Order: sequence, then C-alpha cells, then structure tokens
Amino acid sequence: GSDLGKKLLEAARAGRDDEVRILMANGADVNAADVVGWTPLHLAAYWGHLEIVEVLLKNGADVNAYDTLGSTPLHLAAHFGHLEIVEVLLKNGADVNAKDDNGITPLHLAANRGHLEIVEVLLKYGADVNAQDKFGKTAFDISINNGNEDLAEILQ
Amino acid sequence: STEEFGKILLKVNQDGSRVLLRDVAKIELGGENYDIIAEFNGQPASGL
Repeated sequence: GSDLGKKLLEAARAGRDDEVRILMANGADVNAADVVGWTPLHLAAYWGHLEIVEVLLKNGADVNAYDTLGSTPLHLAAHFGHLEIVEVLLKNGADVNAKDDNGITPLHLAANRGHLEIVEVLLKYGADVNAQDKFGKTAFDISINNGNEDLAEILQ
Repeated sequence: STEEFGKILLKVNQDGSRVLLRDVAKIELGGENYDIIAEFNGQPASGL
C-alpha cells in the first residue's frame, strides 16, 4: 500500500480527473486495490468515469483485474450501463467472456439490467451467448424471466 | 417496480416451468383506495 495508491483509489472513484492526471504524473499505483480487490479501474468502471478509465489504461492499468469474488471492470461497466467504458475496455482487451465466481458474465449482468446496446457490443466483441451462470441461466433466460422481448430477440 | 413484482416466483411446476406472479395477476401502480375522485372546474384534480 501507498500514500498515493490510496489517493488514486479515492480520486478514481470520485472522478477527480486532474487529481488522476497529477497522480499519474507521479507514478501512483494503477494496481492499488482497496479492501475488497477493487483497483481504481474498477472504481472508475463502476462509478462511470470514462476519462479516468482511459487515462488509467493508458498508464498500464490492468483491464482484466478481478476482485475478491471475480468481478472484472467489464463486469461492473456492463452491469451499470457504461456503454462507452464497455467499448474502451473491450478495445483495450477486456475479456468479454469473463466469469466471476458465480459464473456471471458481463453479458448476464447486462442482459439482466437490460442494457441492449451493451449486450450487442459485447456480442459484437464475441460475448458467448450460451454461457450459463451457477444456476445454468443464459442471458436469454434472464431476458425471458425479466420479460424483455427486445433483448430476447437480440439474443435470438 | 411492477417489473420485479411480476417476476415473483409463485411455484415451479413438475416439468420445470415457472409460474410467475405476472402469470396470475395484473400488476400496476394504483390507488391505495379508489373511492375519492376530485375535479376542479371540470378538469381532473387532486388536493388537500
């Protein structure tokens, strides 16, 4: 742990881009993880802070970091609807078929909160649509149960 | 949301099918009671 890596975790979450910029000027740790495994990319990916996402990735941030239970910044982004972050992350090599410890996939999470664009993007970059979670549900299954017919159609 | 109420899993059948609440009821925001209906100068109102 470091004085700065904690400052970066904080600024990453809060979306203080110039703080992040200055922090990146000083070699603060892009791999600093908080108490639960979240790196500042996680923080950015979750809290919806596109600029910082890029800056971090540009500065050697790991796009396929995973937390105490398997969530990848793609997981967060797909799940909370941050289309642009999804796209950036996948551009920068984010595993679209990452499974957390429940076998949950950014497709699942996106299917579930019903982010049709994010679904298609993930499908575009090759989201395995026949992936199943712990209980065997496929993003389609999430779609039929939530009653989302457009999604159901997209997953054919 | 009505969406979550509808996916309430009432029972899972012998064949594995899922009877959800939306399969046996209509699920809407709506009046606690439906007794009181006010109009102000003919047009729909509420008030205190």
